[PDB]
Amino acid sequence: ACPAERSGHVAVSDGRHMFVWGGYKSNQVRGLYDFYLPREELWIYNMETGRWKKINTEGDVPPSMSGSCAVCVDRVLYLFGGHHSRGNTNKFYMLDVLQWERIDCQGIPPSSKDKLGVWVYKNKLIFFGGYGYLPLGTFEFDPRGWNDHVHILDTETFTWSQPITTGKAPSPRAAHACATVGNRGFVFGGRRMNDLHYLNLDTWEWNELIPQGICPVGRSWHSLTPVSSDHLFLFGGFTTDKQPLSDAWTYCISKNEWIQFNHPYTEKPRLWHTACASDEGEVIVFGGCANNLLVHHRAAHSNEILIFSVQPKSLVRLSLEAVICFKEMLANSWNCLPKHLLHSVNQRFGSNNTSGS
Amino acid sequence: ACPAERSGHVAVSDGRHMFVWGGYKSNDFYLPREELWIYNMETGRWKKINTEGDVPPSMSGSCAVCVDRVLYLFGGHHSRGNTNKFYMLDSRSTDRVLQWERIDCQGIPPSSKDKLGVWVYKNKLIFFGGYGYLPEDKVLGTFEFDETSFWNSSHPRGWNDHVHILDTETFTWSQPITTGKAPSPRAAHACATVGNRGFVFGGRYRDARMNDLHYLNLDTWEWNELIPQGICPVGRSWHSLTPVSSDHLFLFGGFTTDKQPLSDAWTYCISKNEWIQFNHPYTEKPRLWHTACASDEGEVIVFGGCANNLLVHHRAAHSNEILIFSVQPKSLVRLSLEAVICFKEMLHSVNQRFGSNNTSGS
Amino acid sequence: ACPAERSGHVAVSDGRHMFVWGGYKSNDFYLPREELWIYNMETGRWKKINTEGDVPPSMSGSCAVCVDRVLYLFGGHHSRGNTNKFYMLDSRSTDRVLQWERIDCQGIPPSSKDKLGVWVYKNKLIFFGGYGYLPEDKVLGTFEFDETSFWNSSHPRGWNDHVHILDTETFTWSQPITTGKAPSPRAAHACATVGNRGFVFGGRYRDARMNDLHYLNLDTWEWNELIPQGICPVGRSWHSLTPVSSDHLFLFGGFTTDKQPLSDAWTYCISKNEWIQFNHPYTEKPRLWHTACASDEGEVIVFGGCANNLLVHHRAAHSNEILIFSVQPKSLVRLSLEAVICFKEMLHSVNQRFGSNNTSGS
Amino acid sequence: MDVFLMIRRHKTTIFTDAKESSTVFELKRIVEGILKRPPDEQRLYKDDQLLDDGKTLGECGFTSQTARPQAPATVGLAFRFEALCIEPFSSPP
Amino acid sequence: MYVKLISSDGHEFIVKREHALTSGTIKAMLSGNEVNFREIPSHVLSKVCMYFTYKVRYTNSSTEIPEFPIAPEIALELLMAANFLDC
Repeated sequence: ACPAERSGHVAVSDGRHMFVWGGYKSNQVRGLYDFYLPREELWIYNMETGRWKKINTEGDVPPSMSGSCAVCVDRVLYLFGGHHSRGNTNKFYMLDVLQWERIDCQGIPPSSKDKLGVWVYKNKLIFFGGYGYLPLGTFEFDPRGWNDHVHILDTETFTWSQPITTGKAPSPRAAHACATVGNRGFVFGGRRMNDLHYLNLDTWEWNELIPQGICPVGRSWHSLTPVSSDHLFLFGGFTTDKQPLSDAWTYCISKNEWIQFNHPYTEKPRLWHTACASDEGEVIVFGGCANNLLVHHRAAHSNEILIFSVQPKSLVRLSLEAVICFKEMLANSWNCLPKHLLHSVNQRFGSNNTSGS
Repeated sequence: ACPAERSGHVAVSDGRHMFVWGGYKSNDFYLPREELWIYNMETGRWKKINTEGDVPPSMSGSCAVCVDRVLYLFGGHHSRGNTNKFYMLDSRSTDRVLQWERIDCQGIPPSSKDKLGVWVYKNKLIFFGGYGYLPEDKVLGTFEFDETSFWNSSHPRGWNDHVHILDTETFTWSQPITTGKAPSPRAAHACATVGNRGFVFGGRYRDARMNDLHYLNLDTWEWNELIPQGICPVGRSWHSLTPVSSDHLFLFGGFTTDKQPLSDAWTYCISKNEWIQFNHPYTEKPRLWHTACASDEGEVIVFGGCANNLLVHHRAAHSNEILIFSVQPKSLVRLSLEAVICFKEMLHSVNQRFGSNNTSGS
Repeated sequence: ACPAERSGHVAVSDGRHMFVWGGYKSNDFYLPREELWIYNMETGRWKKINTEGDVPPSMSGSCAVCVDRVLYLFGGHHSRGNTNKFYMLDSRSTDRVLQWERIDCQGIPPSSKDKLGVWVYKNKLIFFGGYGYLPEDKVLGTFEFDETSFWNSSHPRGWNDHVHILDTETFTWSQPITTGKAPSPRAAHACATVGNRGFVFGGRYRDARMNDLHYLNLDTWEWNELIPQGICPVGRSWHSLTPVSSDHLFLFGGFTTDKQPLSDAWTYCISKNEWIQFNHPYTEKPRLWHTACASDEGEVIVFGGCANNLLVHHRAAHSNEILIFSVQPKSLVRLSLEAVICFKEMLHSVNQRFGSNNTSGS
Repeated sequence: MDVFLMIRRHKTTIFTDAKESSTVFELKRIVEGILKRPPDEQRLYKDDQLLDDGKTLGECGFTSQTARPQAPATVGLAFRFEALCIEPFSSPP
Repeated sequence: MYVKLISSDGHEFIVKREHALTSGTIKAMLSGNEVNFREIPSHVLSKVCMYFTYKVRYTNSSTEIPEFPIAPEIALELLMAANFLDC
């Protein structure tokens, strides 16, 4: 009914369903090997109801890995990179009994990385940063090291391409956060850094943005998800002093300023957690750790769901929750139901003729 | 010629002719609204007649009756949701195109719903149960929301246990004051009338299909539950229940709680209050959301329905096969009629004979 | 770097290093014959070494042992059928490319077969059972044709209960005269040696996998069947059985008669003659046709194998994961070694530490 | 701080916001820009009470804690002279 | 700029055009002013207009979003109206 606690997993979203795969957990007894959760399973969380469904996947199943990068385009999962018991990986997997598909793309694939970020444009997948072995851009060493590559993959024809960078690219880093708002591909934090950059996905030009005023503390293993066309949402992180973070920020894009966001989860800091935006103005974050991750035997991996109410809910959702609340009372009531209204709605959404049987 | 495969259709009969309308089939698709299909139960041949006037929308789950060759249609689910409209089609007309008439009945009609049952008593149609929206009026009975419809449907729906009387003389709705424990709200149940007793069996409610047997006394309006001693057919919905005598009800097909299609047939003896399983050659042809009509020659004619779990729509195995259950001895004229037709090479009713000889012409 | 996923491979160890060779994986495909994979059990890191000379063909189901750092390989199934050839690889060599040596042994070798077991007693390798062709020589024991191979294989095959002795001093085959009821012919069974007792558990014979436990006394050559009182692990084949003490055998994984993969672990106490189930974190990672090797630090290291029914080859979930079962208390040096490695940010064996830090570099 | 109001004539309801420091006359200018009637022909009420042109909304009894977007306050409107009249909304039955 | 939404019983609701765009249905009907609702009564449409001002005010708001009260006796009407209006 609930996935095992994990960190370093991937969570993708279509607006109403959240897909969770991979990650790793700490064993009960202290040891020197991490426990990677089974490759065979994929967890789906319904953001309207709050329950989980576990489906086992066959086919070209990718190995159990952590720190991978995933994206959900038209309910089609794209997975690249990560880290397993043998080392880093540069293999690219896709997933629409569901079957994983290992695709041999044209062009030159990137190196084996993890803790990177990704952007989604019209039909291109744009990956940035990471950490891994030696193979455009730079590659600073720590045998692995931080990354600057901006590899691009076309989903229409499956060709690995790299863009011509105009402007100052950001520094090598991993465990950064990426968010997409229109043609802007945002980066923030990592290494714990505090810089804020965006890349124009249309002109392929790097830009540096310097917010004015109070700014979030430099962090790693944070989450950055857009909550509007002019707002980004940052939660959690990992300071330079390694202090876990339970604070949330809202970054206005047009005004280029930062505002703190209040929430009832100040007692539950998270790092290496995933975050997904719902269609009801919420940010759903799952997994991550509350303790210090560097000490693996003392890690406290979480399987909880934290819901931030960033935007007001729709009138449909508000009314439906009122109906759900007053279920018994309304079952003994009656109300008018104009046919033209009902037919207009059922024209848009359809009506199932087999229900109730 | 050949009616297309369908489930959720209606089928009514006068004992000689079966009238078939509506239903749906996978490519979802509702069958043409203006087509009326007549199955001649003696000759086993189909005939199509087009209709006009206030033609109802194409629907599944409608409730239909044939009283004195008049077709009455209530409820159902068209492509834009459930309805509570009432239609009449007089099959006694000599028009080349029969004229549907939508009747604006007096009184307060039932809620918009489908997948219900109906009993035909003296000058009244008595409707029970169903699935659909909340009532738009004060109504005697119980409505219960389907909790799965809040997040998966464009508007919440649920089951009811309502009893509504439509008086065919004046076309006026009313509701009787009933006594005793009414059956729980349900849909996809089966109704059968024997005299002043309106039997209801099975159906789906909340979670899990049922196999309880109730009857409403249509004179005293007193609900009664029958607890037969001995074996009973398993709980089901989308089954058919047809009277085959003044003392016997015939049950076929349906859908278990575990979503298994059913091909079992049972007979319930009203006086003895017991079930007996019926042996038949259709063990490999399960049916659900089919229709069943009783013939004047001791046969139950089953049409339409689905062989498998139709809740998966793209894999639904809709059918247009005719399933004939011989539950009473035929008349000697009919038996001798079949004998003469069986030997046409060795020797008007014999002339028409049957249709679709798969052996002829070799 | 990273050995590819495989089933049907061989894995042998000296308590510190695990040697991995052969196996197969789906695209069928046998892994490169010249690759020898060495897994360092202290550091948890893999190393690849290439081989030369009389390199055996790539095979699954071969039988391998490590005696005094010498690798001995018998039997197996390459792409052209079963074999009975015997190979030796001396891991103590300083060659950059180790030289395989195929030994022409004296005496009559066993039949061509795979999926068998072996016990290591004083200066002898004792092989038991397997699946393959009819023997090419007179042999003590029983062979039984697999009736499913007559119409589905290019040549009939079957199971045997043969016992063969390979004396490592002179490389001469022989067969002991045994007493008592030998176990039935079988393949995919598991063998474990404790002193002069060669235990054999499970396997497949005719139809249905088994859970019988036998041991052959390697001094008296007297077969014995152990009937433990109480619960026992379910019947299986393709399981692993590893001694973890002078009195305990460790059993993991396998394949039920109903083709279900297994993730259960059991310990058999030789003196008490009873089984106890072992709690472990790999309940969601069943393995079959895997290998298991005992470590000098009280661990059983499981490698390779398949998570599901690999009899369907295109859907076989072959693995290269390492599964570590802690079955005995570790040494304080090893425990203190792990503690120091666990805190490198707070403070040669500590320097090498482990590999593949998923957290480092963030 | 803003106050959210409903300006209601017979069957016309205006949804608008203003500052409590703003005056009644400024509100009449807002109504002028919508209903095309100058302030000298309007008449604003607080549920029974005439609103002076010079008084501010906060001085009239409107507080930002009682005129919220989800529950806007009600201001009556009368045009010139006429009696204040606000026809009620429909009923659930 | 303001727009006028007219209920079935003849009430005229004048709201800000930006607020009315909260409903996708109203946004499509205005795109190219008045909008007529022959099947939405005033006791429902007035509640919808209150949601308009509530939704716009608390969109991208630093302070916590308050609860929107919905009386049970109008919940089903409001849900159908909201689905029709797409807000």
